Amino acid sequence: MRILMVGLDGAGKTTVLYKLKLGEVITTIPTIGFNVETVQYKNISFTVWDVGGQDRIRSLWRHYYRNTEGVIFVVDSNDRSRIGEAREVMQRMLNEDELRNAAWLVFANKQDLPEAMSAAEITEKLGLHSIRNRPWFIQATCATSGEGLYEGLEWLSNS
Amino acid sequence: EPPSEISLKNDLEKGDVKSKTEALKKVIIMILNGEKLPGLLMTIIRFVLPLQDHTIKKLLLVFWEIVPKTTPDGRLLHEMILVCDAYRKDLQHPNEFIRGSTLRFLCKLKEAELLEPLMPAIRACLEHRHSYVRRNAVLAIYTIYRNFEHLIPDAPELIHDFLVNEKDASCKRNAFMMLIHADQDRALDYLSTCIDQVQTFGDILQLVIVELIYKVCHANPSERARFIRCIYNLLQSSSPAVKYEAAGTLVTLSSAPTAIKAAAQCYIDLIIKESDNNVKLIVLDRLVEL
Amino acid sequence: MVLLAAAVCTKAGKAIVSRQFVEMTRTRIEGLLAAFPKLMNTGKQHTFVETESVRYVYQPMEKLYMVLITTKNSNILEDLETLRLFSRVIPEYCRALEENEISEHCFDLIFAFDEIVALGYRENVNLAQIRTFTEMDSHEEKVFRAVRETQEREAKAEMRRKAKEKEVDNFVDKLKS
Repeated sequence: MRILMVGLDGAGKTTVLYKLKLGEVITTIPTIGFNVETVQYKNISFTVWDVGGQDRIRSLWRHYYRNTEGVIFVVDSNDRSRIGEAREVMQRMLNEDELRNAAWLVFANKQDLPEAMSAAEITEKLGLHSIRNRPWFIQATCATSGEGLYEGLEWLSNS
Repeated sequence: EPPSEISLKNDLEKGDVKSKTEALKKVIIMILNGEKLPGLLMTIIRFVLPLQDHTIKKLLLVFWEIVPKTTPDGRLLHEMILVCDAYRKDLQHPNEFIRGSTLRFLCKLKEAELLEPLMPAIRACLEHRHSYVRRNAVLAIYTIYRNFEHLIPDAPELIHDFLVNEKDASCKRNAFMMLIHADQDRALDYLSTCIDQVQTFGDILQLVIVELIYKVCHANPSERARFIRCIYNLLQSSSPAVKYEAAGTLVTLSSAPTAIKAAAQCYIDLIIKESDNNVKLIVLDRLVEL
Repeated sequence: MVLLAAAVCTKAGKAIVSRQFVEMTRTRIEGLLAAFPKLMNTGKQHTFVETESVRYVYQPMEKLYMVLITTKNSNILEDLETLRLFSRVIPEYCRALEENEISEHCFDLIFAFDEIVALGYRENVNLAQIRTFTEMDSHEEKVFRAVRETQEREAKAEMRRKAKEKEVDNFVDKLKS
């Protein structure tokens, strides 16, 4: 499965990732590009593109326009900024059809790091409330917290 | 309607790397013509940031290098920044050979958006205790100096101080070669310093100075003594290379009857010693000039 | 640089393999060179010819020629060593001699040019050792085991988390005068 971590990565969106991968943290320059890992479960080995949603990189991902299989949205839960705007973008994913081949997870990260919204509050706000032709249970992490994640995921590959 | 591009794609799976190798060769040959039509790029793209296969990477990489890169896609295929970050890491790689090899490549490489923080990256790599790696930077830099010298601007001195830190002859030799091309002056300052020490030392680096000195006088002189002091020491002269040059430089410098004699001798003995005829002729030719 | 190309040659009017240190032009520099080489200019023997201030340096080794080219002066012996040296190296590098073997180990061979010679500089000795430098390394491994492992631990653990959750002078004076 191709699992997608998008948003601008360098924020620790990438931290979020590095924490998974080695246990470590962003010891890279804030990272625009594909970051790749394979994580093996159900031995679907999830190939993670942790990709900055920075300008080009957001702009240009067409070769990566193919067909999805897993969704992480790694979240600045202090961002409560680009999300409406995001919602406005997000529609075009919705308007993609490759994009409807994943039972997913939005991950609320960066909770400790300032705060976060109602699990619901966000849910409408990115436009998330509105799906169903993909599952849509919700899971919070932080980026110095997160557990039960895997419940979210559990259902998800086993969709 | 379908094509063998695809035929290659399955092979790659089938083997892994192995099949891919085959693919590289084919691709290569295909590439060699010019020729190709795109799409495998995607494959390449897909598997390669998440894949190893070092040799293959080396093949791949080189392929990129020889082939264009300001590809009608851009400029870049357009990912020339993203993929690099792994590579940058590799370039970062603690793994010294790996960096060095990259560097080697890198000397060949010249892709700018990628370069900029790799400028930082490289700087770190210079520190690595391996002279191979460091040396490789000397080429690389050389490559910059024409392409985007400026990219780094503080360099000529930086090098020059670096020389101070330095002591690996191999690297030194290099250091000189580039240094004079950036600026002679630094070399000269050092030259002043080195003057006595030279004799002790290995030739190759010594050679490089001989060229430099030459160009400047025809434009302007007044400089002699300091040199002379050394030069006389150089009138030991003893490697066949050294000697070969040593008389040759002399004449360049001088032609006093005494000078005429000095060089002459060197030849005559030389010849006498000499064996490769091809060589012999050559000096004549000079002589013929003379 | 002290060589813009090294091309290893076979008798065929054609040079069996080559590499272009610097690209700009097209083969016509190289292509033209190839043509001339194949032609040999009927010329009888002699392992060297320089003409028009261009060294064409070669060595017959058999039906094969190994070729280097240069235009302005050089110290010979060194050079020779190399031609010869090539003639030492190949059966190791690409396996013996017949184009094919080389055809398979092209990558190896080109790699050898670079490796051997960094821009007209005689880099080392010891072929095996030469292997050593890359695609044969050491550091990377050292790092990998420890690291990979460390991560792995984190991963393993994760699996659970996941799972559940005087002289001078003589001259000098004379001159000075």
